[PDB]
Amino acid sequence: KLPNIVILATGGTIAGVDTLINAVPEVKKLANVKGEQFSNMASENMTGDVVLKLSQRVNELLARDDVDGVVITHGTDTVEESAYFLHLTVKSDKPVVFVAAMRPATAISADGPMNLLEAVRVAGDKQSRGRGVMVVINDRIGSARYITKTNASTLDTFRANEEGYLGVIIGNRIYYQNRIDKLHTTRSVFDVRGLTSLPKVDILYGYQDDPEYLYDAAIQHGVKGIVYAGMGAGSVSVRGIAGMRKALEKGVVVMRSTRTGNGIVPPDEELPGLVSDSLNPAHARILLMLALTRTSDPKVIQEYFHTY
Amino acid sequence: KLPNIVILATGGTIAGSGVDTLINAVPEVKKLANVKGEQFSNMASENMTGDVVLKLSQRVNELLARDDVDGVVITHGTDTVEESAYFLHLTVKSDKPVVFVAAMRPATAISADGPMNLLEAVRVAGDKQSRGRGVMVVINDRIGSARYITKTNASTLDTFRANEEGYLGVIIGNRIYYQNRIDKLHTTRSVFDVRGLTSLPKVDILYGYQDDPEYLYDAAIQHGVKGIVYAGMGAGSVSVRGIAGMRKALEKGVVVMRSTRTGNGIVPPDEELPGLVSDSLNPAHARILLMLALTRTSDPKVIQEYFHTY
Amino acid sequence: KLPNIVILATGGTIAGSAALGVDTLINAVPEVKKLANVKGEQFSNMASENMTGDVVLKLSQRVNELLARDDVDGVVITHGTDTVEESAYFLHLTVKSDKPVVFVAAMRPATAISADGPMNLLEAVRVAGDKQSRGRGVMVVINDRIGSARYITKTNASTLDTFRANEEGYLGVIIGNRIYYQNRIDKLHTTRSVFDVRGLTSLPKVDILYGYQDDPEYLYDAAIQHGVKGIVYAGMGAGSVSVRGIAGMRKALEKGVVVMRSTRTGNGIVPPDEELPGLVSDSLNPAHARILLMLALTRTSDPKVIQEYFHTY
Amino acid sequence: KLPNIVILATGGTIAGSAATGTALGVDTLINAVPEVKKLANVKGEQFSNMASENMTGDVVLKLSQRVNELLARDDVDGVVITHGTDTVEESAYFLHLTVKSDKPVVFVAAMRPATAISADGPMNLLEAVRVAGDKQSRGRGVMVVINDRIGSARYITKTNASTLDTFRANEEGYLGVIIGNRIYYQNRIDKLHTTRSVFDVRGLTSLPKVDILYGYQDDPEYLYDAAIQHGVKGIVYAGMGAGSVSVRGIAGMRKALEKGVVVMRSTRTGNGIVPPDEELPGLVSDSLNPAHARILLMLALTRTSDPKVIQEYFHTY
Ligand SMILES: N[C@@H](CC(=O)O)C(=O)O
Ligand SMILES: N[C@@H](CC(=O)O)C(=O)O
Ligand SMILES: N[C@@H](CC(=O)O)C(=O)O
Ligand SMILES: N[C@@H](CC(=O)O)C(=O)O
Repeated sequence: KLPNIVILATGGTIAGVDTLINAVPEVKKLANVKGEQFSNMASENMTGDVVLKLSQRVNELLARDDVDGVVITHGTDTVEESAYFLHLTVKSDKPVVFVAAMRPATAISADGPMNLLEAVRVAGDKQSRGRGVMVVINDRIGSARYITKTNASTLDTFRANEEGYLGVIIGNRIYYQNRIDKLHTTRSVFDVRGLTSLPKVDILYGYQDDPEYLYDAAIQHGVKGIVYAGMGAGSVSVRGIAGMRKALEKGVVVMRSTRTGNGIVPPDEELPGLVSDSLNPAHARILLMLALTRTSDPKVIQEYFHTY
Repeated sequence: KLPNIVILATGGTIAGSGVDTLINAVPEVKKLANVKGEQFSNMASENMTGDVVLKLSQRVNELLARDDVDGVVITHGTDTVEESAYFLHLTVKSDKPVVFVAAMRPATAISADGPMNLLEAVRVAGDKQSRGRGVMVVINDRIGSARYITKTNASTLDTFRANEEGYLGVIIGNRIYYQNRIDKLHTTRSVFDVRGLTSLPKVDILYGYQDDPEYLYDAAIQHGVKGIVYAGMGAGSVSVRGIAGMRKALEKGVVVMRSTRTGNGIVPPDEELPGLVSDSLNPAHARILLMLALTRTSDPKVIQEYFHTY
Repeated sequence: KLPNIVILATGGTIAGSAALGVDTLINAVPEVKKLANVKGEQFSNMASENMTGDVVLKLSQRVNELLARDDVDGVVITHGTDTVEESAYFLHLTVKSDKPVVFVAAMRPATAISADGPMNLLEAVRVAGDKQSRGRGVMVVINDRIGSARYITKTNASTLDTFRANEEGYLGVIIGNRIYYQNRIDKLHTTRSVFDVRGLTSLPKVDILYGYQDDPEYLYDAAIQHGVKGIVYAGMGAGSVSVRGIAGMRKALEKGVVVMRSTRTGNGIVPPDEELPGLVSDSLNPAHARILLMLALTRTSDPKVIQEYFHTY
Repeated sequence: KLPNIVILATGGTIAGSAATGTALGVDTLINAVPEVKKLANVKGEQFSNMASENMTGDVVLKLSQRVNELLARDDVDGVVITHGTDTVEESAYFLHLTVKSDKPVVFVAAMRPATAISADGPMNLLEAVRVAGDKQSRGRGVMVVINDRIGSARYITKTNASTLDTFRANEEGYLGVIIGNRIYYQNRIDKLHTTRSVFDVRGLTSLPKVDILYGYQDDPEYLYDAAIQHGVKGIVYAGMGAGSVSVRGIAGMRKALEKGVVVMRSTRTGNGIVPPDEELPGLVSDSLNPAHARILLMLALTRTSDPKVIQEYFHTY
């Protein structure tokens, strides 16, 4: 009866992998679980080269006939970045479910145990296939493309204000609500098998008195892309625009996102750079880095931003 | 009979295709108040700068000192209204209403929001019950505190929200409904005296994200910044590279303030990390309070206390 | 060639003044004529609080007929905000077409300063005429948002941004004259729905009873005595029932009335609980639950079949 | 000196015990969070032990009188009330109107039973005790503390059937939050409550009867008749939109008013303002939801049946 699920641990407040498994032995009634310790770091230290390797490992795991799904334990701070990277790069319809905890395993009313039990339920459910990469936490199933950590510190921090959840887990039952209307996983062009490094992309904030010199510094340190976390709908001050023009003059791809938290940065013929659609800055950086593995053609990169 | 309101125009999409053109388009405002328009500036708010917001604050302070001004409405772009409004929230030494207003659609647009926004803002500014509430941002039938309200969406009419703090009030059916008073210091109780000042200590904002680079901290230090606000991962969590950058800044006397990129909530104290914490201030609000904090002191404990009280 | 869109008007504040015919709404936003070849048809002209099942049934049947024509590519239905979620979910279950069906409404009357209706209607016509809008289920378009009829609800008495689906989000948004589609609903609707209402002229009676401290058994008695076929309970919490409500429900079940337990809370799942009477409404709110229950009772009174509809529609 | 906090237990899922991790007395709640001893000197008192869907006005009245008695004592600094989540908003708003003290009254609840994996009640209870015992918490009105949030009784509502984060005040936010063992107070409510409320229920043992009727397509007039015949003193209408009323509902309302029943138009929508409309029967609920509006109406009817006086209470409380 039971699905074969690998729990691949990377670190996080949620935390070895076998302690997490033995600490929530109820997972063993939902799936035949095998723990693998991939890494053990706080997610604020997760790096692209490690995420690239995580993607390659999960691709290897899901190519096996004896693996039905993977649960990846991770820190909450950057789970949206790791999850979106896998969303673009894992070429399987078998479920990939990131899980995390906002309270440490030792805290009163720690959320990790239930989050993990939910994540294993989701990863093992046959109805979970072909949905894109998911983040499960606090009874919710979020798409990697939409979900984001919206609050510094609360248990219900992961939300997608405009897109909602793919599903919810209540009373030990999964309720699937939406399928994302975007490309991912088995329909994505972002194959990264045997890449070993990724194009450098920095994120610069927009705000009153924002300085041009941060652009100059990024250019000088060899960035290939800049994601702008812009005022409003990717609006730019005279200083930012001077900086973006310098970047473009020097061969950098400029992507205008928003610092607001939500919503669409629309095309604008009268401003430099590309536009991020509804990708926030963290997600935009991940798609831009992957885009630059394939192309430097701004029309092609822009169309990825509208479709992924 | 009527309240005397000054409409001080700074620019923004609310005036997008003069202040008297905005007034003449909403002649209904004249039944709520005796309005006078003044054109302070005309710029998109992405170009608003501290030096200009200083002048704005000084002008509004001057106006509110006058018997013949009951309140001020400030028309502004949406993109950085939260920054301008929080600056005035900290520096305007009057209990008379100061109401920032804006529009997400240009004045020419089908179902443009500016006309009703402006009428609501004039109602709020003239209402006797509006006194002593701190600076306000009025848009889309909502009254937001300058300390909590933020532009949460790039493009929608209902973008201004304070998810955890709610609205001070709402305007429905031509009546104001006051819900909350902010439990923070502001306006007449503020220490932030900016009379005589013409510029402000330099503070930049650096983002937190996977692979964030140390060299941006170096660049900021080299350019003479007095403060760095960090728009951190999670609860102001810092990578190894960020910590290195922050330790370099602290050694050079830069005040480092850890906020969050998430959008909401509390960055709690953590003695094992560098720098101060931003309480519930988002990075744009944190920059504004940190610049004003540095007009009084560089002492980290004093600044941290401002951050827990303003 | 522009899409051919019928604008079917039913009333609402969108046509209110401080009433207006469909051609006036159209002519107040002449931009709609650049997006589509529009034909206005006045179906009704009432406030939506007065919209009734028998009329919604006729609306559905008319829209079904229209969308079977080769010269109609989609329909926009102007309606009051107050019960648009009920009309829209009814059509979502009963219109057997993939062509777009887009309800639109306005929170401010047409005469109001910064009236919302003009942009709402333009957006609605854009949505209805886009080929990418096909096969999505019935939609409610307002305030730059495209809500599924199955999830969207009026969440605020009085604001422009009242239509939200907190847990399910929007199907799409309309920004800068462009449609951004985000989600497809994972539920049955329209061309995959079993709820055929061709030929019908009336629907089984279903009332909604509220749950709250001191809630009285006598409202159950009254509904039962008046011949209701179903009772939707707008329950405390997750369809929780007081001793009085349980007494009332057991009376109803004795008389063959189908009891459906929803929630007054506004959102989320009422889970199965074999210890309590009645069926459970999944994530359907009470207004939506009533619409699905009325239609279910046209086909079955088997509680298991009804329960499965509530988990799949 | 630590504050003296009474934990007054009334039931709820916070005190629930299921078969497995996928009824309880107060001292069991207290003993599962021994950390509470460092925040306060706590004493447990068992007021009731029921599911909150069974809480009744007559018992809520007794609860308020007990809390009033407790807070009059010098040796009581604050009270925490453990309760079911389903009608906590009703009991809390009742006390918010009738507790004549500035000392903290903090309702607390839990969405998962005590036996559940990652049960929320232990931390909810600790946070409620911290809030009740903090000197900064006085004079804030009655509070509901759950999931790191401090909600005013006047605004807070259960918005979701089943999630941990269900308690929200979408338009009014939280009074405060509790993060890292520290309280952050954000707002003071701009409404009358507690020591400034006219609603004294010291002598009473019951309240005027008020029922709630829903608004929806095809809503039936006969439920108005039924209510009137069962002796209601008020009807709260959970109306369509902004308290909009069908022709059937208007006929029902008019019959109610003829019989001296006070009709209060609220909204089913979940949030926002039901504005005055002289063209419609009855009064309007301001931003009070139906459950809150019923509580205020019952208390209003202990003092007056003057619709003007009742309307003004609804704009001020
Ligand atoms: N800093 C932690 C926070 C968490 O997991 O809640 C991490 O991201 O590893
Ligand atoms: N970029 C404009 C946007 C607006 O006002 O909606 C501004 O901030 O001036
Ligand atoms: N009562 C009106 C309100 C609206 O349309 O906004 C209706 O539903 O017809
Ligand atoms: N039905 C329970 C639900 C809860 O406590 O969460 C009660 O309200 O007592």
